[PDB]
Amino acid sequence: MTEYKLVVVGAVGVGKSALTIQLIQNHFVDEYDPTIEDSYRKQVVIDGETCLLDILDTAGQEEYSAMRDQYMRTGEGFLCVFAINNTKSFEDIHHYREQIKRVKDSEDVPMVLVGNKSDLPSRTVDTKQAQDLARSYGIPFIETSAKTRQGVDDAFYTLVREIRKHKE
Ligand SMILES: O=C1CC[C@@H](c2cc3ccccc3[nH]2)N1
Repeated sequence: MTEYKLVVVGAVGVGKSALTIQLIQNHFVDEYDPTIEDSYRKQVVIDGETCLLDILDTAGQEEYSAMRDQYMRTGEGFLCVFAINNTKSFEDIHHYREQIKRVKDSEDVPMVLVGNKSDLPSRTVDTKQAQDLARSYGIPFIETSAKTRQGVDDAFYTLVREIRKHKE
């Protein structure tokens, strides 16, 4: 059983932790909790092969900018979870791209783009904008949801799929 280091960062109010809880114990929390650092290790069967997802739900804030590089180096899988309502989180991906590139020492790395709370009527971030930017970075886009659960399981599957192509 191979373990995969997954670092989850982004903006605040996106519902990063909510997504993980939906996969870990299949539970949805309406109330928001200030997650500083949470370790979620669940064995998931990706494309027939069971892998151990070592997901680290951390806070991508300025107060953790000096510690971010610590886990980003060992991190293999990166879930770029942004919000469709909060267009600012969509622009925050630029800063992350620059940092991750510096921490990984590589421009081409295995990463996935996922938009949470896609079931919200307030869609500020347009699908074309997200899709276009996804191609620029070279990462796939998946519309996720913690309340409605829209292919959340497959979102994690595809993450490993991209990572596998970086090896084999
Ligand atoms: O001994 C430690 C301190 C950091 C923590 C950790 C790093 C990390 C990176 C990617 C994914 C999960 C991760 N968990 N383990």
